[PDB]
Amino acid sequence: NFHDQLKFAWLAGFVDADGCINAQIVSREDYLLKYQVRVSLTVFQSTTQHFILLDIQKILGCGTVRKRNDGMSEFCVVGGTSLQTTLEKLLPYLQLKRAQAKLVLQIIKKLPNTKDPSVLMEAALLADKVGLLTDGKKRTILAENVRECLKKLGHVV
Amino acid sequence: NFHDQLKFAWLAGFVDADGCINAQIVSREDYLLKYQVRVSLTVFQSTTQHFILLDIQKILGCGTVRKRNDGMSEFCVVGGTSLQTTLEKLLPYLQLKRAQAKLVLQIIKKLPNTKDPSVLMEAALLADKVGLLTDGKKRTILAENVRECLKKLGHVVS
DNA sequence: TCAAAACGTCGTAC
DNA sequence: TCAAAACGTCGTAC
DNA sequence: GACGTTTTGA
DNA sequence: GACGTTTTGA
Ligand SMILES: [Mg+2]
Ligand SMILES: [Mg+2]
Repeated sequence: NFHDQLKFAWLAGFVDADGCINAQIVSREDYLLKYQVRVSLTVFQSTTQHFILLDIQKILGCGTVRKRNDGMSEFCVVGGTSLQTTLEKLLPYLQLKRAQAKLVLQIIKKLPNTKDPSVLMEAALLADKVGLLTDGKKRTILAENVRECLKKLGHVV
Repeated sequence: NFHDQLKFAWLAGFVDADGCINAQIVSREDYLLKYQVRVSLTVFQSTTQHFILLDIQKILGCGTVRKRNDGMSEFCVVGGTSLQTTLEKLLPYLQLKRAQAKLVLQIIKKLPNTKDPSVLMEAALLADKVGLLTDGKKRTILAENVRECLKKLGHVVS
C-alpha cells in the first residue's frame, strides 16, 4: 500500500507546514442549542497554483475546492464523518499538528450526541483547547458563551 | 529504507509549502569577477516550534539552524556540494518546487567552473530563471548586471 | 580570493 | 432543525 | 492562516 | 518567503 503512504506522508508534510486542523463554535440561530461545533481540515495555496488543492482532493477522495476573491484557493474537509477518515490517514505522519488532530478526533466522537447540552458543552470546551494551539487570535466565541446561553435556555449543563 | 523515504516525502511535503529553493547573484567585492551565484534550500518556521528545524537537520544530516531577531527560525542548506545531496533526496517527491530544484541542480553543475567568465554567465542567467518562479520579486541584481560589469573587467562573454 | 555561516527585514501568501 | 457548501477579509508567519 | 458570515439543501 | 548584508574562515 506504500505508494499511498508516500502520498499521505507528503500531504502530512504539506498540512504541517500550511494547513489548519481546527474546531470552531459557530452561532446558528435555527439550532435549538444555538451553537454548532464546526470541525475542519483546511489547506491554502495561491490561486496561481490552484491545481495542487485539486490533487490533494483526489488523494483524499473527500473535500471541496474553492477560489477566494483575494487570489487564494482553499481545500476544505468539514464534518466528522469525512474528517475522521482523513485525519486517520494523516495521523501517523503529522508532527506539528498531531495535537490539533487528536483533539478534533475526540470532538468528532461527541458530534453524534451534540443535541444533549452537556455533550455540546463538552465539545465546546474541547474546541477551545484546539483554539489554544492555533496562532489565531480571532477566536471570539468561546465555551463561556455556549454555557451562558445554554444556562439561559433553561438547560442544566 | 522505506522509512527514510517516508521522512523525505513528509519533508518534501513541508518544503513545497514553506520552503525556498533559490539561486541568487550576490556581489562579493573580493571576487575576481565580482559576483557569486548562491544556491540554497531554506525552510521557515516560527521560533515557537524551533524544534522542527532541528528535526529536519537531523533527517538530512546537513545544514544550519538560526534564530532570527523577529521571532522566526530558518533551517538552511547553502552551497553546491551539500545542497545537491539534499535535492536528490527530495526530487522524487517535490511537486510544487521541482522546477526550482532541477534548475538549481543545473546550476550546481557549473559552480566548480565558475572562475570562467562565460561559465559564470550561464550560471547567472539560470539564476534569473529560478527567480521567475520564486515569486517575491525583491531582487534588483540580475544577469544583465553581471554580464555588463564582466564586460568592463575586460572579459569577453557572449 | 573563495564561499559558508550567520544575519535583518519588507511584502505577501497565507 | 440541522450542517455542509461556499463565502470575505485582516493579521502575521512566513 | 483563522477566523466569522451567507447560502444551499437534507 | 525571499531577498540583500556582515562575519567567519578555509
Ligand atoms: Mg506555516
Ligand atoms: Mg506556502
